[PDB]
Amino acid sequence: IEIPKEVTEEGKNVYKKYCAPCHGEEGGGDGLLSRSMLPKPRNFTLGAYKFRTTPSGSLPTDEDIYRTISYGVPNSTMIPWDILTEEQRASVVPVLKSFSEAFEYREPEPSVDVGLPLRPTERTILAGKKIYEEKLECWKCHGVEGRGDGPSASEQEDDFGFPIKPFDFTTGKFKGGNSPTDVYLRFTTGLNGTPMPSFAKELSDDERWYLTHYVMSLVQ
Amino acid sequence: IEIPKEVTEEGKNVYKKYCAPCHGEEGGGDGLLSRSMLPKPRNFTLGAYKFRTTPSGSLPTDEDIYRTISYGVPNSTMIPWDILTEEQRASVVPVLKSFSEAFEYREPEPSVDVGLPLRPTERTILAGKKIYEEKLECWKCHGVEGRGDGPSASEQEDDFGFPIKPFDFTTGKFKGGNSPTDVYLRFTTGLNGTPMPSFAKELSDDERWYLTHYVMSLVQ
Amino acid sequence: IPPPDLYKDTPAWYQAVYKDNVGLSEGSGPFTKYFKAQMLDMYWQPNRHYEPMENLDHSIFIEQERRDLCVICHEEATPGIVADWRSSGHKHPKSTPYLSSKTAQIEKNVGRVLDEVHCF
Ligand code: HEC
Ligand code: HEC
Ligand code: HEC
Ligand code: HEC
Repeated sequence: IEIPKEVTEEGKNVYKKYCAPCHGEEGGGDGLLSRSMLPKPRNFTLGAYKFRTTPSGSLPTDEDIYRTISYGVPNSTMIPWDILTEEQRASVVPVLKSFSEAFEYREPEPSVDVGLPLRPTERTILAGKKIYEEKLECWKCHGVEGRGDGPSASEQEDDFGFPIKPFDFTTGKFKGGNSPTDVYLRFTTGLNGTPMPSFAKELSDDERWYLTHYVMSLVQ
Repeated sequence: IEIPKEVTEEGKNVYKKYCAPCHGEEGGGDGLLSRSMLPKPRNFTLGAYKFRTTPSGSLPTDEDIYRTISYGVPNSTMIPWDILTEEQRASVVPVLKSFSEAFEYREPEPSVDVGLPLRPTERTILAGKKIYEEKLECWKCHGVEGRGDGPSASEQEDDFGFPIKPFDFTTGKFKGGNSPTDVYLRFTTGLNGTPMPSFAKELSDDERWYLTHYVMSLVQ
Repeated sequence: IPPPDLYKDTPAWYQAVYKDNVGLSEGSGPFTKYFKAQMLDMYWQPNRHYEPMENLDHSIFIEQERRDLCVICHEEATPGIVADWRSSGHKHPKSTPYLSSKTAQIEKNVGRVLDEVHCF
């Protein structure tokens, strides 16, 4: 439904009861249970969201945040919050936005246009294999099979100073969603706060569908 | 890009050169090669399109037709036409629309709202298994595993009078697209012209995501 | 090296009545003008009697070198031909030491790399 811009008392309470234990009382990702948690809960104060429909460096839209709250983040303790009502999940969006000054000064960039997903073929997969292994050498961080055991894997770090070793995605549980549109979105938007950049500039729309098709090919 | 409402000479020629051999000179699905082709090429004169974003019984939007042309239809001779230009594929949309009087009298119904795809879990899959096997008995046409070998499978027929035995979808090559959103769309819109109906009324939005998750579970 | 020619060391009158492409409009041999070829001579003797397709234009798939579309369509139009081809040594020419060895010599002779032999 409609996500408010205003902060409400209900929004404070929902965050307090269901989000503060991990993300912290002030959204610093420093709840008590964050000391022993891996991956670390998001520090909302930086305004850096991994999963957006906006280009690299931009803030998330209010709908981007509501989507992540509803769907959750696989390969982490970030469960789906479908257990909460539509309004409850929408009332905490401004609470998360109030943790970062960047939301008050800049406006989120326009959402990218997905377009029509290209038909996967033997041709598109091999064109993505070429990009993955030769043109951009994604096996550096992710490995030849995408297991997350490449040479540069163990040394990767957040912009928050935390180790972010790329998880094995051959299970098919992508953090932003396991849809072909979801994976294409990640390559078109980039993951803010992580060494995983946007390839909207290095590759065309068609080439990122080629790359998406090969990435899905690595799933079991 | 922009799909015209007007019929052009270029649109006539593109259909003539690339579509008439199968779909017929007047869109009756009666090209010469249709006599030996299975599945039969679509008879556009009925205004019945399998793959829409509109509810059951409605016409397709101009974007629905352009999408099917670009992506193609797996498990059939309907190849993707990405080989053709953006404008060429858009100029044949009105040509296909001119084959059926229904396009001139009625306006296509509003596109349905997909919403947010629910997170697949062990719980959602079992709730879809219950619907698939008990509440709606989809194994009648599709079989227990979705192989297309149910008791009522061989006897199914088109609204055009042709046998339509549900293809084995355990390969994952769905005719409308293999995305979780695509499969959810089919259950929310229904396949016009086939005994595969819409379940937008029998099931809620959440229950069709449960059903979608179980259908994807049957893929290998 | 001269391109392969089935009619090497044959007189021009012999090639004119056996190799030169008439359609189904004529026969073959010294009595080519006394009869017309049977329909299947398009396939039995292609050089002399083959004629192009007339139903679905294939030029655009050749003109843009869309080898992929040959398979995507004929996978569903003629599944038997694709099933044979996918199982042949032309699809997997480097799958055994014997196949890899013969393929390597062919690559040198044709100046090309052959990871597969396609319908194209
Ligand atoms: C501990 C079980 C948590 C609870 C309680 C909440 N969240 Fe969470 N969240 C958690 C982790 C470990 C992560 C990072 C996952 C990763 O690997 O990246 C997150 C992340 C988020 C995000 C990230 C959005 C983005 O980076 O693009 C959001 C918007 C978020 N969490 C929201 C959120 C809300 C609204 C919560 C209360 C209902 C909440 N989280 C609770 C761990 C935990
Ligand atoms: C080191 C700088 C990397 C390079 C080079 C590539 N990737 Fe990456 N990737 C990296 C990190 C640190 C992360 C985040 C991991 C986490 O736990 O948050 C990622 C993420 C991905 C994903 C997952 C997307 C999702 O929604 O979960 C994918 C599918 C992915 N990366 C693919 C990918 C491709 C195609 C690359 C070459 C163009 C590539 N990665 C390079 C680190 C690095
Ligand atoms: C023979 C190789 C064909 C050519 C040439 C074209 N089409 Fe086709 N088409 C073909 C078949 C066998 C089918 C039915 C597939 C099935 O199993 O349902 C179709 C279907 C379509 C549709 C259907 C849309 C719907 O039902 O929702 C459309 C819109 C369509 N075809 C368009 C189309 C166009 C524009 C073509 C010229 C570029 C064209 N087709 C050529 C077989 C063949
Ligand atoms: C007989 C009346 C059927 C019943 C009962 C169910 N399905 Fe069906 N389905 C049927 C036909 C004739 C077709 C079209 C086949 C073709 O070749 O065009 C379908 C199609 C589907 C699909 C494929 C969707 C796609 O995009 O390709 C799916 C995934 C599907 N049907 C699922 C499904 C479910 C979940 C059912 C129970 C609610 C169900 N089918 C019942 C015939 C019949």
